[PDB]
Amino acid sequence: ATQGVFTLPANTRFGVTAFANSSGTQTVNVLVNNETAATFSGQSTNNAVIGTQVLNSGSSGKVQVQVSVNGRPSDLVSAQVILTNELNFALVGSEDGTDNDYNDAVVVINWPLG
Amino acid sequence: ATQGVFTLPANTRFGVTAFANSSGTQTVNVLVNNETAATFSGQSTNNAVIGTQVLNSGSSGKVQVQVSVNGRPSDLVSAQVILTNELNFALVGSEDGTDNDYNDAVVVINWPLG
Amino acid sequence: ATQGVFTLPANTRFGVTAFANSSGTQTVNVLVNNETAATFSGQSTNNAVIGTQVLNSGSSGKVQVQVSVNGRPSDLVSAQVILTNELNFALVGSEDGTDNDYNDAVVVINWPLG
Amino acid sequence: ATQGVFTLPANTRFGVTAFANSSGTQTVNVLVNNETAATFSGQSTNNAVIGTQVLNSGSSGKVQVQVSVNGRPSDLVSAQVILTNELNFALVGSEDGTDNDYNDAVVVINWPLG
Ligand SMILES: C/C(O)=C1/C=C(CO[C@@H]2O[C@@H](C)[C@@H](O)[C@@H](O)[C@@H]2O)ON1
Ligand SMILES: C/C(O)=C1/C=C(CO[C@@H]2O[C@@H](C)[C@@H](O)[C@@H](O)[C@@H]2O)ON1
Ligand SMILES: C/C(O)=C1/C=C(CO[C@@H]2O[C@@H](C)[C@@H](O)[C@@H](O)[C@@H]2O)ON1
Ligand SMILES: C[C@@H]1O[C@@H](O)[C@@H](O)[C@H](O)[C@@H]1O
Ligand SMILES: [Ca+2]
Ligand SMILES: [Ca+2]
Ligand SMILES: [Ca+2]
Ligand SMILES: [Ca+2]
Ligand SMILES: [Ca+2]
Ligand SMILES: [Ca+2]
Ligand SMILES: [Ca+2]
Ligand SMILES: [Ca+2]
Repeated sequence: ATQGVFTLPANTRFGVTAFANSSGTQTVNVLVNNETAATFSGQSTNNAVIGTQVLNSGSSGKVQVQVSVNGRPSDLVSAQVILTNELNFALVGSEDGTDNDYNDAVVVINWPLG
Repeated sequence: ATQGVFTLPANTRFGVTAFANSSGTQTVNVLVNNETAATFSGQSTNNAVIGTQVLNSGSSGKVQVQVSVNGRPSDLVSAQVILTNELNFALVGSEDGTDNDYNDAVVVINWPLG
Repeated sequence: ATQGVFTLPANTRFGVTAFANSSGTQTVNVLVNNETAATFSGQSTNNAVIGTQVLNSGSSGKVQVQVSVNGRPSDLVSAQVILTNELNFALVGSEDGTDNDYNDAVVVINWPLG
Repeated sequence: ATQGVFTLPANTRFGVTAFANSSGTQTVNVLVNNETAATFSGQSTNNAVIGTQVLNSGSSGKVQVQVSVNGRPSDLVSAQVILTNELNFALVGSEDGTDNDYNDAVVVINWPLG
């Protein structure tokens, strides 16, 4: 199944934050309407924040997260959770190797803001 | 129901990260086995990452998040999600006012790390 | 925070199914647009399905679950989960007593159907 | 990533319930410790409960859901969500064709019971 693709309400600000947990340098690309809108890159085995940003979901509301390590695409896992019918989290884990901890880059998208 | 309380794997490092979205200054306390282990604070209506820290869940694994504004406790919402039977997120929203957006402080706990 | 309230896409069919795990008879009311659209009732300590039905979310998409036992509303917990950006679960637990297992009536709403 | 595999607490009763939404007859097999413990089959495009049963997670706690149509495995998606640190849902969707609604068989596992 496709992973890392989310439909947000149109024209809505959202936060995107990435953490790293791997020996490999993580490159996280955030697409809005199929065009790159943010890119973060960093290396940590201690959950360091490698980027955070606020983006707008635009007319389509389509947001996609991609993760790669030295050009090799990571396998993704994802889901969306909504609390009290208001607060949204779109969550992504990724695997760059063999251990299947799926934390090598972790990406959190949250909305609404403000 | 009780919210903002999570049983983590014992003795395990986790990330805890807080975001602010309110005119009120947020204070987030993170308790491990009923003792304050981290405190974050700030004021943003644009999702500022007011704190991020790596903690150990300790012998019992009990982690609790509390949020206050002006010394008054915010109302909390929470859940835990697990992806591919291994990647964990404990999620908290909080409300300091009347609009019920529940984003006034948002807290994300993630494990495993490394 | 309010629990058991979900905004579905408008005019969309959804499944609603209730399970019982309590000494007490559970009555589950499913509201669409703030009117009771279905009622289930039964008693089980073995997770019996006490009702299942397909409903339409109607023009507003507002769906609410309420649970009563022994003449008093049960305390509710809830969340919505979306898998692969397609498959939606709106989940409700409820507590009629003191043990806080929150399974006394469990309600699962799923969409889309077909 | 692997989907449809969950680790439950050992020796614990759980509910498993399957719904169908496809022109194809769904076969749902629920494995405990790698051996089939329940099986449900049926065709519906109206979310019929093609089966619901109480199982015990046994010594290993390992539960896996498999879905197929006339022997051909469906593609699975899954996640687990925990409410108020106690109430557990393990969720599975599946796709037997090309439209990616992932509702062709929907399986919900819930615990604790009683
Ligand atoms: C092909 C490629 O890039 C790798 C990198 C690793 C080491 O493994 C990576 O770093 C370790 C310190 C762990 O965080 C592990 O989860 C991660 O996958 O294995 N394969
Ligand atoms: C106690 C205290 O400081 C407040 C501030 C507000 C205004 O409301 C707060 O700020 C607004 C800009 C919104 O983000 C709103 O969701 C938030 O609840 O109400 N109470
Ligand atoms: C292998 C087999 O039997 C099928 C049936 C379909 C048609 O598609 C199936 O039925 C339709 C009515 C929709 O519910 C669709 O989501 C489902 O995938 O595709 N493959
Ligand atoms: C048999 C018992 O019945 C009621 O007391 C429930 O609140 C308990 O959770 C338990 O199911
Ligand atoms: Ca890894
Ligand atoms: Ca890792
Ligand atoms: Ca607010
Ligand atoms: Ca706010
Ligand atoms: Ca109870
Ligand atoms: Ca009970
Ligand atoms: Ca399908
Ligand atoms: Ca279908």
